[PDB]
Amino acid sequence: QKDVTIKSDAPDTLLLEKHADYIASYGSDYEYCMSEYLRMSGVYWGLTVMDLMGQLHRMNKEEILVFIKSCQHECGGVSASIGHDPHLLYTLSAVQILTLYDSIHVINVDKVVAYVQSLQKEDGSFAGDIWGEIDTRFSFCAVATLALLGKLDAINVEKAIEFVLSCMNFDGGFGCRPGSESHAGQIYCCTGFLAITSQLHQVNSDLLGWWLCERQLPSGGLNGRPEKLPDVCYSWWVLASLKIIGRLHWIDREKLRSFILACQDEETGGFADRPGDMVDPFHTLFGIAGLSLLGEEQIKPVSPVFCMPEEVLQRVNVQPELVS
Amino acid sequence: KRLEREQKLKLYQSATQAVFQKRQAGELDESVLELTSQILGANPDFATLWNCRREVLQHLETEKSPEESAALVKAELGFLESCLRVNPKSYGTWHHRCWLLSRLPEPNWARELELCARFLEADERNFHCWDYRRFVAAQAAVAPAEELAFTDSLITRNFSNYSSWHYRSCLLPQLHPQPRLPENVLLKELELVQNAFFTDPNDQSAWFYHRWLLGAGSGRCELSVEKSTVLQSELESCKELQELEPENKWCLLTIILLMRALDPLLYEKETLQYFSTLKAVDPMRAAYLDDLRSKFLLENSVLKMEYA
Ligand SMILES: COc1ccc(S(=O)(=O)N2Cc3cc(-c4ccc(C=O)o4)ccc3N(Cc3cncn3C)C[C@H]2Cc2ccc(OC(=O)NCc3ccccc3)cc2)cc1
Ligand SMILES: [Ca+2]
Ligand SMILES: [Zn+2]
Repeated sequence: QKDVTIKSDAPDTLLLEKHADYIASYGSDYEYCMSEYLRMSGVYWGLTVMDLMGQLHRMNKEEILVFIKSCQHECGGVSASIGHDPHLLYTLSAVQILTLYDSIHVINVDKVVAYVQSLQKEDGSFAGDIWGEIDTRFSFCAVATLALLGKLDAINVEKAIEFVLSCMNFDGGFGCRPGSESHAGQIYCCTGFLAITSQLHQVNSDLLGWWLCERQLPSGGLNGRPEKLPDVCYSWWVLASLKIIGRLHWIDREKLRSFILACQDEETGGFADRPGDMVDPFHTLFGIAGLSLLGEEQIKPVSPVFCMPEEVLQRVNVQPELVS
Repeated sequence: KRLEREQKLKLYQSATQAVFQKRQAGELDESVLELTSQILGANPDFATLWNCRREVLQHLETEKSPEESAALVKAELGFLESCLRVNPKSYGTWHHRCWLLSRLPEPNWARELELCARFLEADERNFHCWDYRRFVAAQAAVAPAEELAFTDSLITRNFSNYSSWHYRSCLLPQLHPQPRLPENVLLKELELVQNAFFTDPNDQSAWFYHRWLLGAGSGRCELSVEKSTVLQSELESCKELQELEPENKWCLLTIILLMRALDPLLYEKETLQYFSTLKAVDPMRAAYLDDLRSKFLLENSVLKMEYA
């Protein structure tokens, strides 16, 4: 019942040239400065969306590679920015960027692997950093990082699988930790995890697929759990999860596409979380990635597992089999 | 309006500079707690600053008395609670509280459970708070039965129930911990959930939980007279509801599921009829509904082939 009403003057055409201008000029500002704590991921979002649009060249490779190297700490982990602390979230982001750039040896890969290895707990879970927060998001960061480096064998995979499956819920979904309620974000992370570790046969695809397709609201937009507002980034979380489990056809593609197009800003470029709100590069990546999954011809095919161009992943030979 | 924030940015920027300079200097002191409090209130997702607070608190406990360390802990609890009042949905703030409580000699868990009850009164769907509550319940070794009493009160006092039903799905198996629910428990849960969705037939949470309960038994070939009779009664009650709310998709889906739970082949004709109606009422789910129906027809073909 909680939904947004798309007003009839909302954008209904893909403004790609505008989006690429928006990202190309991003960080040339109040909000830029206040999100320094996620900079490495911000950089990943901008570069990935640019590459999906064929505009990667307009970004600054040389400058990003020096930034990334300065963000690797003596433990092997990578921080969001210089002087910030290392975390699995930013280690993943850094590794996705270097994968996009074919420059993995810009950082010490052996130390990244040792960092990831060090964060696994006896029950198979991963902490995000030395301070011990446990989340299935971090199980995904860990195996995704290692998959991209060809080093999945470095962790205890069966225990890691056991922990993730212990976060499966009555409704077929997954939460942060055992007993946590199902949420699209964690479902995305856990289905991604199970794709990487070849365990999708353990998902109840019909049950989870139904929970996911019930995320679509009359507006066409997807929410992240029951009784919440729709949002462009859930487009992505939910749609990617559906693709991994072979049930993408269970949502109304055309209604979702109209929702996503309605979140664009016709003047400034970029996408917001919902129509008419202020845009950012996070929702710009996920709007564009969502459209690509829906089969938008002007955007490169995107991996539902790694949220990177498929041609990048083909090139490193890391393409997990999905359900169907 | 868009001028003062240039000055608020100025304060954020220099405080942030200050904290990092002090940290490089090995100055793990109260001035960093001062600076970080001024940034984390507005910006609790700045993870590195939570790490600095922990580093300071760890350091200070080495060179302060039990009394002075006890005072720092209580000041940290108040700071944390003021942060949560401003932003109750920050991973960082909740983890810090967990970190803090996990290292105290004698933590007060009854108080932490009450903090949870209060935040859940504000927002019954706050999963950080539900997660914290499960953490506190475990640490205090609170019994499944008590948490079950907490959920009941929450479900009836108002809606926004998905989180409370989810918690029940996890608690119930613990009260009957096999290496599936016992029928007596299952029947009691069916009565509770069915009350919920006849009270508010638009609350999707009860319907999702009811679909789970429908699978959580022992199979249609094993139906007791009592379970058989309860399910038939649910079927007639949903048909009643369908008259009142012809646009209600959850009741139509549930009718199909009930007929399946009762007798797939005897109800084959009505099942097919209900699929047509439901697809007309919920067209965005047409593809799902066609796939579900194809699954059910295959099940039926196998049942017809099982014949002697
Ligand atoms: C506004 O205060 C904030 C609150 C939270 C965050 S956040 O950092 O926690 N993160 C990103 C996020 C970024 C911006 C933002 C602003 C400016 C810029 C500019 O750069 O970006 C804004 C919002 C926002 N939100 C909050 C939101 C959005 N819509 C509704 N809400 C409530 C989502 C959130 C969830 C999240 C958590 C972990 C994660 O990592 C992985 O899961 N990695 C594995 C993976 C690998 C590959 C692909 C996908 C995933 C990714 C996303 C940041 C700011
Ligand atoms: Ca360039
Ligand atoms: Zn969002």
